[PDB]
Amino acid sequence: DIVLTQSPGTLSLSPGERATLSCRASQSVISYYVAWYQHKGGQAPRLLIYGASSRATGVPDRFSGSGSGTDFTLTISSLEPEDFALYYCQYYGSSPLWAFGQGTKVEIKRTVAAPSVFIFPPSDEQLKSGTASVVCLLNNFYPREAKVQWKVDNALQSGNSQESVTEQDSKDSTYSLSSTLTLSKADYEKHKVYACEVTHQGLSSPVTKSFNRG
Amino acid sequence: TSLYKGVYELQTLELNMETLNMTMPLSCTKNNSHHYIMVGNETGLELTLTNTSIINHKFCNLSDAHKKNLYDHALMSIISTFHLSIPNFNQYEAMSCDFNGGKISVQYNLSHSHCGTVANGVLQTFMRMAWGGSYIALDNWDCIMTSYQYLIIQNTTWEDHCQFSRPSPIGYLCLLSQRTRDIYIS
Amino acid sequence: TSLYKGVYELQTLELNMETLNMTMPLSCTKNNSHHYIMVGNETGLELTLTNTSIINHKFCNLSDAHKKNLYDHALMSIISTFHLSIPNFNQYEAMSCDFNGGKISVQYNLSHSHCGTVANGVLQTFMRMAWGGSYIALDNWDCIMTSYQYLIIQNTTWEDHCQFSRPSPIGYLCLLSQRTRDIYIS
Amino acid sequence: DEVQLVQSGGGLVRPGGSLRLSCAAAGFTFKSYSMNWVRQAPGRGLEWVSSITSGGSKTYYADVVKGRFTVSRDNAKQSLYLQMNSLRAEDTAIYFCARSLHSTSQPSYMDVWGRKITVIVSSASTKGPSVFPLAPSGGTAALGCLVKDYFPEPVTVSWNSGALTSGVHTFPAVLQSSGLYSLSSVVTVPSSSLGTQTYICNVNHKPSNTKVDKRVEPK
Amino acid sequence: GTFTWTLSDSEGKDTPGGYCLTRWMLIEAELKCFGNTAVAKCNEKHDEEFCDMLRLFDFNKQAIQRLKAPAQTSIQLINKAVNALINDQLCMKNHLRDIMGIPYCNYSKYWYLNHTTTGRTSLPKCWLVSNGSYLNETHFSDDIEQQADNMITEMLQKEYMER
Amino acid sequence: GTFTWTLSDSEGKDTPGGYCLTRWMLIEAELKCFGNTAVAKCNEKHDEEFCDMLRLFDFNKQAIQRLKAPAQTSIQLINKAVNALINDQLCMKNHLRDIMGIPYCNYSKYWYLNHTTTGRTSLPKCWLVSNGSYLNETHFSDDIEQQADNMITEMLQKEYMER
Amino acid sequence: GTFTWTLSDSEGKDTPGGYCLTRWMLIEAELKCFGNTAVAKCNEKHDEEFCDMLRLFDFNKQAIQRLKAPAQTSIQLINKAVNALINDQLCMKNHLRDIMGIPYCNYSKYWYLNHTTTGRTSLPKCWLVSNGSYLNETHFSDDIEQQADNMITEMLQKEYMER
Ligand SMILES: *[C@@H]1O[C@H](CO[C@@H]2O[C@@H](C)[C@@H](O)[C@@H](O)[C@@H]2O)[C@@H](O[C@@H]2O[C@H](CO)[C@@H](O[C@@H]3O[C@H](CO[C@H]4O[C@H](CO)[C@@H](O)[C@H](O)[C@@H]4O)[C@@H](O)[C@H](O[C@H]4O[C@H](CO)[C@@H](O)[C@H](O)[C@@H]4O)[C@@H]3O)[C@H](O)[C@H]2NC(C)=O)[C@H](O)[C@H]1NC(C)=O
Ligand SMILES: *[C@@H]1O[C@H](CO[C@@H]2O[C@@H](C)[C@@H](O)[C@@H](O)[C@@H]2O)[C@@H](O[C@@H]2O[C@H](CO)[C@@H](O[C@@H]3O[C@H](CO[C@H]4O[C@H](CO)[C@@H](O)[C@H](O)[C@@H]4O)[C@@H](O)[C@H](O[C@H]4O[C@H](CO)[C@@H](O)[C@H](O)[C@@H]4O)[C@@H]3O)[C@H](O)[C@H]2NC(C)=O)[C@H](O)[C@H]1NC(C)=O
Ligand SMILES: *[C@@H]1O[C@H](CO[C@@H]2O[C@@H](C)[C@@H](O)[C@@H](O)[C@@H]2O)[C@@H](O[C@@H]2O[C@H](CO)[C@@H](O[C@@H]3O[C@H](CO[C@H]4O[C@H](CO)[C@@H](O)[C@H](O)[C@@H]4O)[C@@H](O)[C@H](O[C@H]4O[C@H](CO)[C@@H](O)[C@H](O)[C@@H]4O)[C@@H]3O)[C@H](O)[C@H]2NC(C)=O)[C@H](O)[C@H]1NC(C)=O
Ligand SMILES: *[C@@H]1O[C@H](CO)[C@@H](O[C@@H]2O[C@H](CO)[C@@H](O[C@@H]3O[C@H](CO[C@H]4O[C@H](CO)[C@@H](O)[C@H](O)[C@@H]4O)[C@@H](O)[C@H](O)[C@@H]3O)[C@H](O)[C@H]2NC(C)=O)[C@H](O)[C@H]1NC(C)=O
Ligand SMILES: *[C@@H]1O[C@H](CO)[C@@H](O[C@@H]2O[C@H](CO)[C@@H](O[C@@H]3O[C@H](CO[C@H]4O[C@H](CO)[C@@H](O)[C@H](O)[C@@H]4O)[C@@H](O)[C@H](O)[C@@H]3O)[C@H](O)[C@H]2NC(C)=O)[C@H](O)[C@H]1NC(C)=O
Ligand SMILES: *[C@@H]1O[C@H](CO[C@@H]2O[C@@H](C)[C@@H](O)[C@@H](O)[C@@H]2O)[C@@H](O[C@@H]2O[C@H](CO)[C@@H](O)[C@H](O)[C@H]2NC(C)=O)[C@H](O)[C@H]1NC(C)=O
Ligand SMILES: *[C@@H]1O[C@H](CO)[C@@H](O[C@@H]2O[C@H](CO)[C@@H](O)[C@H](O)[C@H]2NC(C)=O)[C@H](O)[C@H]1NC(C)=O
Ligand SMILES: *[C@@H]1O[C@H](CO)[C@@H](O[C@@H]2O[C@H](CO)[C@@H](O)[C@H](O)[C@H]2NC(C)=O)[C@H](O)[C@H]1NC(C)=O
Ligand SMILES: *[C@@H]1O[C@H](CO)[C@@H](O[C@@H]2O[C@H](CO)[C@@H](O)[C@H](O)[C@H]2NC(C)=O)[C@H](O)[C@H]1NC(C)=O
Ligand SMILES: *[C@@H]1O[C@H](CO)[C@@H](O[C@@H]2O[C@H](CO)[C@@H](O)[C@H](O)[C@H]2NC(C)=O)[C@H](O)[C@H]1NC(C)=O
Ligand SMILES: *[C@@H]1O[C@H](CO)[C@@H](O[C@@H]2O[C@H](CO)[C@@H](O)[C@H](O)[C@H]2NC(C)=O)[C@H](O)[C@H]1NC(C)=O
Ligand SMILES: *[C@@H]1O[C@H](CO)[C@@H](O[C@@H]2O[C@H](CO)[C@@H](O)[C@H](O)[C@H]2NC(C)=O)[C@H](O)[C@H]1NC(C)=O
Ligand SMILES: *[C@@H]1O[C@H](CO)[C@@H](O[C@@H]2O[C@H](CO)[C@@H](O)[C@H](O)[C@H]2NC(C)=O)[C@H](O)[C@H]1NC(C)=O
Ligand SMILES: *[C@@H]1O[C@H](CO)[C@@H](O[C@@H]2O[C@H](CO)[C@@H](O)[C@H](O)[C@H]2NC(C)=O)[C@H](O)[C@H]1NC(C)=O
Ligand SMILES: *[C@@H]1O[C@H](CO)[C@@H](O[C@@H]2O[C@H](CO)[C@@H](O)[C@H](O)[C@H]2NC(C)=O)[C@H](O)[C@H]1NC(C)=O
Ligand SMILES: *[C@@H]1O[C@H](CO)[C@@H](O)[C@H](O)[C@H]1NC(C)=O
Repeated sequence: DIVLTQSPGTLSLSPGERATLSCRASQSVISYYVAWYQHKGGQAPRLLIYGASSRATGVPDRFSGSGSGTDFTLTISSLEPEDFALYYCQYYGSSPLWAFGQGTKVEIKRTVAAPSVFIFPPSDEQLKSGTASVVCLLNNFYPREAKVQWKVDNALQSGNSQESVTEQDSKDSTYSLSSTLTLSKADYEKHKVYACEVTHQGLSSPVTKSFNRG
Repeated sequence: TSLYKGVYELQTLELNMETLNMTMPLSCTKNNSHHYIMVGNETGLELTLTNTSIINHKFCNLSDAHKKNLYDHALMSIISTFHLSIPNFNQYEAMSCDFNGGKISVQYNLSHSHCGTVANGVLQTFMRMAWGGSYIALDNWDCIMTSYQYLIIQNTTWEDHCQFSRPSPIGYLCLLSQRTRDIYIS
Repeated sequence: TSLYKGVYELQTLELNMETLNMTMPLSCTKNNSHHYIMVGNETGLELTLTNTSIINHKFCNLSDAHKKNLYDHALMSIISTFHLSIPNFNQYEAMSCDFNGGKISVQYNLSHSHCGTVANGVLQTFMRMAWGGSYIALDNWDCIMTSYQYLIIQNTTWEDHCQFSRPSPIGYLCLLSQRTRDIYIS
Repeated sequence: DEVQLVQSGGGLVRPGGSLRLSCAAAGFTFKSYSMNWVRQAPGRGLEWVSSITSGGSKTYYADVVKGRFTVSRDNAKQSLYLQMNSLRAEDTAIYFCARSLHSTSQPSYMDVWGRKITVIVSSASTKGPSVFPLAPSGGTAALGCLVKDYFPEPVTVSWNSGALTSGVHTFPAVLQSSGLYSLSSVVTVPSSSLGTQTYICNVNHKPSNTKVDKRVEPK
Repeated sequence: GTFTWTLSDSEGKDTPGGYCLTRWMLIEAELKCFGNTAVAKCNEKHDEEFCDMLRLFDFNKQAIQRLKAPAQTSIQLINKAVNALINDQLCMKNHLRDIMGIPYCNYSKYWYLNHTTTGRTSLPKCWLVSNGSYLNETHFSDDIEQQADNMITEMLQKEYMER
Repeated sequence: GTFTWTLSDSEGKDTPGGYCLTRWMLIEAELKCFGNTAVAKCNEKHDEEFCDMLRLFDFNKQAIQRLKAPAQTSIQLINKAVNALINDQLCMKNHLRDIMGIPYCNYSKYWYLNHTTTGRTSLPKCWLVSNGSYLNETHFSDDIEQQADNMITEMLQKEYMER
Repeated sequence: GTFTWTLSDSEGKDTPGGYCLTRWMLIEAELKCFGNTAVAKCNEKHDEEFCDMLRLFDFNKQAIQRLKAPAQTSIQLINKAVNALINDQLCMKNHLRDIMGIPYCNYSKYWYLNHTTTGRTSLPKCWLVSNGSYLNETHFSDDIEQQADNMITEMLQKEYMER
């Protein structure tokens, strides 16, 4: 089966720079059936380029297409505020009948901002129910890459924590992340000190925020 | 506005032929004497009707110019298309050229003298290639006369030459079929 | 099988162009470097892309070859059609020929050096005449390049040369209109 | 009218259930065009589901939905249908209809798209959220609400009955192993205002008719 | 030989076909879109100058977008393709008419009818000229009349087939 | 110039017209006969590659049968006749498309619809190619669809006129 | 390339169109006028020799009347215009047929049907020849028959539209 591999997975650029998005195909393909699509979250995909190089109606000319054989390119000449979204390449005719790329995200490049870490102990209502969720918050940082390590009584925890990240803030282009360690009340009172350890390239050294039950 | 059958309004459109400047030549007329066929955004070809010669010899060393290969390949094609469209051309001494350094300099001596004039053939070809606004250049079974003594074809720069007629590609594209037609064996 | 509207079955046919072998030339491709245009059941023409020259002089004595009149008249027409379709040809020293004894031996020196290369013109004509399977010979506004140094055109025997693409007449028949087009005056 | 595709259908079903998605054309010659279905499962990319030629003669399916999904059209009604049967949890996605035309005169492309159709396949029962406070512990402090164990999406969290909006981050929900969703909404406030100002999160979960307000207070 | 270049411009439209002249292709005017019924005549007619220009501008658009620009402008491509885009005997006709003092087409100005409520448009016909003077509308008014008639006939053929 | 070679193959048929490609003209296939309604379109259309090939094979058949073979194969005849058989601008179109990365016709493979009970056949259309890769049927499926429609329209026009 | 010369001869007639061959254009015969329905086919057909001759004689008439005669006869004009008047592949067809022993058109003699009471006339078709011997009427009688049929079909299409 055909495989379309876009690169990079995430393209980080400031407003007003050339964005060069790439799409590489498993096999050699006919350019006439390569298409590009923009996808913002709040709406349906938007056809940008078809036939490798034809620009669809309503597309504002900074978007261009080129490519041949196995390597195809979508280019935005001057990134504008609305141009930061997901982009997908597409090939019709092989197997699957319509093949898609995994998508490239273009984001706003920013100065590096360090996360401001906060730890939240479990509420007593939650304990009265039988489960404990301790929440660690990483606020207003860039870039998005951040490592959260949950340690209980100085023991590394794996498999008991889900993460969730906000989308880039429209004003200051920062991210925020929350890690939720979920433990049963029984295991919660087994151990005393609870800590999340944050490593981000904006921090001078890995920051740890902790608490002791009570 | 003009309304036909009550509901159909007469409307017009004018094509901007300069959009084609990167794929095909564009002809236009500056004034009575100066006419242009441009290629792209950098180079072009000025067709002059003048009493002032620029070449006093009677040579057209194309074989030399080809070997040296310094000229603009598109401009040389146009020159060839122009000269190969001249009907019944037979006075090779009425055509002088200078290609030094790769320039294009071609001079037809229209004064070599109605229908059997070499000027007739040259002017007819000039009429067809500057078709847009060539009607102001000159005033008999298609046979034409002019008081001017020379047609000069020199390469020029890309400027706002099209001061009388807007650029058009029709004159050049319609001349392409006249090549090697009514040409004499030698 | 594919059924459209329930009752129409999609079916295909492939023309056997070799049935035309006695009336018109047939082009085909043997491999990346070797291409053929055959005439009839006995003779033909091998087009070679090679780094190995076969002619070290710079002569193409066609006037002699014509007077002696030993060559195959059909093959000479094809040679003429090929060479007369080369756009903007101007380096006559890049073309060498040997017609001794009536053979056809034509060598274009592609290494005489993008769009102004004589190789461009030669390869474009080669692209059009070996149209069937010429896409495997080479990989910019129609302008082409190749790492090969020579295009050689030699008469050959009728054999099973069409080992990569099946014989077709389209390449030759569609080249016929390019003759004496974009040709320079000399 | 304007050239558009008007989506209909979708919703919530248990595994093995069925759902019929439909999509009606407006302002274009529906019969001229092939029709397509594309979905986006959460956190993943665009993925083609199935397609049907202009005259219904041919239908094609992604291997993942073969034998379960059936695409069809009614050119007289200018309508397109997707009958999803034997639904799986991984079939949860937004779904889109899109036209295309497959001729040698045009490239291939999907120019006209419908709006998203939400499909949720789960064994979970609809359940309002349990809202627990995230209490703050100089400078600025952070407090929030933990909206836990709700199904399905969405929930709308506002702070202080709409009046407090600056510096609020309501995080995307994570699907827990239980089959239920959980999220946190946080807000940073000046530490000085911890005593003077009261802080309420307002969690509305329209599918379960639940509106919960919770005081977050220090200690 | 006979022209063959097909016009491809169906994307995002209410029904495939037609052709839109962008602002770049028009002198001091906004975009002008012509429907399938008008443009589809260009596939058959052998004597409509505007159709030859449609293929010319489409070839220029296609060639620029699909081929990489050379360093020095070459006219090799247009010399190779001209006869698949325009009918060189059509402008021979216009040349012979000019030679003869008969009004002729210089390919620059065209007229069409436009329905005042449905927007339906006719295939533009060339506005003729002679010795630098363009014809007045009065010179070909009965032509405009029969064009309105063909528009009415087509509009009635459409309402019949729209059942 | 414009093609003019007429196809003559009416002998022994149920009604004059049509054209049968013999086994010699087909790669690894038995005879294929196309009816008058399909082939008669070749007298009018200016852009059907298969029609140009029909005239080409018919000219070859006629020339071989009606002229005596020379000792050495001459191509003088085909050079004299090519433009009365094929539209040299049609294959210019296919050449320009190839140059542009657009799928094009190499004149070798054609597709048609064939009614499963009445045997009625459509005029074969060229199966397109690009960089040695032939289009998949999916690439032009909607073309096959409208072809089936024209077949149905023609079959209904025949039942009406068969009264 | 494709012919484009339009025939202009509507003055004083009952309805615009048609073409009248004057006595000067006919060998030993009086004037012959052909109606619009017949002559209008010359705007579309690509293979009617008589239509090519209509444009040829009209060009000669126009050129003589609108251009001043040179001292020495020049053939420059006809060399420039020939392909806008006649289809050089049509007479290539007639040449190839001649070469092949097939009856062909030498462009000199034509036949048409003429209604004995309404005077309606068909578009004249070329009377074929071979090795100096013209075909007998019997050789193409069924052609004359279908021509009479098309005349009857057209006469019935006229009575229908004359309401
Ligand atoms: C048209 O659709 C084709 C698939 O459609 C199916 O088949 C047709 C005939 C109908 O029956 C239809 O109803 C079916 O749905 C599609 O076929 C694909 O063609 C490409 C070649 O263009 C193949 O890629 C090459 O594959 C070979 C074989 O190994 C493959 O085997 C299996 C399939 O059996 C694949 O799943 C594997 O992943 C393997 O890739 C490889 O050898 C080759 O890779 C190497 O070789 C080439 C040179 O040979 C090098 O250039 C490469 O860099 C590698 O070094 C290719 O990957 C593809 O497998 C094949 N798929 C199928 C399912 O057959 C065809 O592409 C469509 N045409 C167009 C123009 O889109
Ligand atoms: C176009 O080409 C013309 C011919 O070009 C030559 O041949 C071709 C095939 C190429 O190889 C090309 O590269 C060659 O140059 C060319 O005309 C030539 O012009 C030169 C001047 O530069 C002439 O040289 C002069 O020759 C005379 C004597 O020769 C004449 O008389 C004899 C006897 O009657 C004849 O047999 C000849 O054919 C000539 O008619 C010398 O007296 C003269 O000496 C002085 O002249 C120059 C003048 O400035 C001085 O600067 C020198 O220092 C000398 O002191 C030259 O030597 C050459 O004869 C002439 N050939 C012909 C056939 O006329 C022409 O100039 C080219 N035009 C352009 C625009 O390039
Ligand atoms: C294509 O034609 C070329 C020219 O052909 C001649 O002219 C045409 C119009 C016809 O009439 C044709 O039939 C003629 O042959 C041809 O080039 C020619 O090749 C021959 C060799 O076979 C040369 O003869 C040799 O001449 C030199 C001296 O002449 C040279 O120098 C003088 C002074 O510089 C110049 O003025 C000349 O133009 C030459 O440049 C002799 O030294 C030499 O003697 C020995 O050479 C051979 C070598 O094997 C020995 O076998 C002999 O026995 C001698 O002992 C030759 O006599 C001739 O000069 C040359 N002409 C030109 C203009 O270069 C070419 O070969 C033809 N190509 C093909 C593939 O047919
Ligand atoms: C010679 O031929 C060339 C190829 O046809 C011509 O090139 C074209 O030139 C124009 C500018 O003259 C380029 O326009 C582009 O438009 C952006 C912004 O335009 C904005 O405005 C329009 C409405 O007018 C709107 O629709 C757009 O969406 C934009 O928002 C300009 O900033 C750029 O310059 C950009 O290139 C064409 O793109 C360009 N085409 C190509 C293929 O290069 C050239 O103009 C011709 N020369 C002459 C003298 O006519
Ligand atoms: C080059 O062009 C030539 C002219 O088109 C080709 O000549 C043709 O070649 C074939 C053989 O390849 C000849 O076939 C004839 O058939 C008989 C017997 O065939 C029997 O089988 C068929 C069914 O397949 C059946 O229908 C017949 O009735 C027969 O019963 C052979 O024994 C003979 O060889 C005979 O010639 C064609 O007649 C022949 N045509 C002409 C005009 O000469 C030639 O094949 C082409 N070359 C290539 C390589 O394709
Ligand atoms: C190449 O073919 C020629 C011609 O073959 C004849 O013409 C063809 C169109 C086809 O109809 C063949 O069947 C014909 O035989 C060969 O020259 C003839 O060869 C035959 C025997 O094969 C012989 O009887 C004739 O006298 C020859 N001369 C003619 C017909 O003028 C020639 O031998 C073939 N060459 C090769 C290398 O096979
Ligand atoms: C152009 O041709 C004319 C005519 O052949 C040349 O005019 C002649 O020039 C010389 C002297 O100037 C003499 O032969 C005659 O006295 C002139 N005759 C006429 C009728 O003028 C003229 O010189 C040529 N111009 C060029 C630049 O070569
Ligand atoms: C170029 O020179 C020619 C030389 O003949 C000029 O034509 C002559 O002009 C005078 C006075 O204007 C007239 O008396 C002659 O009858 C003209 N000769 C003709 C027409 O053959 C011509 O005017 C000059 N052109 C320019 C622009 O100076
Ligand atoms: C006509 O063309 C010539 C040749 O290109 C021009 O002269 C050259 O111009 C380039 C830059 O454009 C210089 O680098 C060369 O040194 C020039 N060479 C010579 C011999 O002049 C010439 O300028 C052009 N003429 C016009 C009017 O544009
Ligand atoms: C083909 O042309 C090339 C380039 O003009 C020739 O290569 C030159 O050959 C000689 C020595 O071999 C010298 O002029 C240069 O050193 C070479 N230059 C390059 C770039 O290779 C080559 O000889 C020609 N081939 C033939 C058979 O004539
Ligand atoms: C023919 O000779 C050319 C000489 O240039 C070869 O091309 C070069 O190959 C070497 C090594 O393969 C490369 O490093 C050069 O960059 C090439 N030069 C180019 C591409 O201009 C070519 O490979 C030879 N071909 C064959 C079939 O031997
Ligand atoms: C290219 O053509 C030449 C000329 O016909 C061939 O050489 C002749 O071949 C014939 C027989 O085919 C012999 O009778 C002659 O004696 C040969 N003459 C010479 C000078 O060789 C040559 O064989 C052909 N080459 C190929 C590869 O087919
Ligand atoms: C025909 O006339 C109508 C109205 O005069 C034109 O419609 C205008 O153009 C826009 C979009 O192009 C339409 O949405 C509006 O109805 C009109 N806008 C105005 C008048 O500002 C239509 O463009 C005309 N068609 C042509 C080919 O000229
Ligand atoms: C269309 O399909 C039919 C059936 O598939 C084909 O008919 C076959 O051919 C013979 C004679 O050619 C018929 O008498 C039989 O009905 C069929 N014989 C079989 C299937 O063995 C018909 O030839 C097809 N037409 C084309 C143009 O392919
Ligand atoms: C068709 O036949 C009729 C009668 O045979 C011809 O009509 C004759 O010509 C004049 C004027 O041309 C008519 O007014 C008369 O009715 C007839 N006069 C006679 C018979 O003396 C008519 O000309 C024929 N048409 C053609 C094209 O030949
Ligand atoms: C065409 O095919 C060749 C050979 O398989 C391949 O190298 C090339 O990438 C393909 N695409 C082109 C030339 O655009």
